[PDB]
This record gives sequence, structure tokens and C-alpha cells, in this order.
Amino acid sequence: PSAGASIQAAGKEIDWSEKKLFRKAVVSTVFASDQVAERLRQDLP
Amino acid sequence: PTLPFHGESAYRTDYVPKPLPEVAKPVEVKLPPTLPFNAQSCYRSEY
Repeated sequence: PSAGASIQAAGKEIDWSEKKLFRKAVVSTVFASDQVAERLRQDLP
Repeated sequence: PTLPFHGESAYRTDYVPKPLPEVAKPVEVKLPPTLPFNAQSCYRSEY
């Protein structure tokens, strides 16, 4: 009976945390303004 | 005498576990700095 040392199968943990409404999304160039942002504002040469 | 055999499955030769792609592009960008309000009203300059 001492063969009980075993990591438990079927590995789910029951998610006690907040559910993920917003997952990390890569915001990059096309959804990145700049350019005209300093053209409408003239941050000087 | 018996001979060996150079037999390969067509699924095993072409599907070896490939090296994992190198995870990259962890690019993070910063906003332009804010600017002050250097402006009047009509009832601050003319009065």
C-alpha cells in the first residue's frame, strides 16, 4: 500500500482566479498611431 | 546467407521531431511624452 507517492493524473486545477476576459494581445504597427500624431502637433525637427 | 534490409517508413523519415521555432519579437513600445497647456481664455488675457 505504500505505492501512493504519485503526481495526480488528469491535470486540471479548478480555476479559482478571475476569468480571462482580456488575454495579452500583441498591439503593433498598424494599430500603433505615431506618424501623424507628431504631424498634427509638430514636435519640431 | 541472410542479408540486412534498408527499410524506412515514409512517415518516419520525413517526420522527425523538428527543432522548436525560436520564440522572438517581445517588442514593447513607449508613448510620446505629454505636453503642457500653454493657453489663455478671453477673460484671462483681455481682462
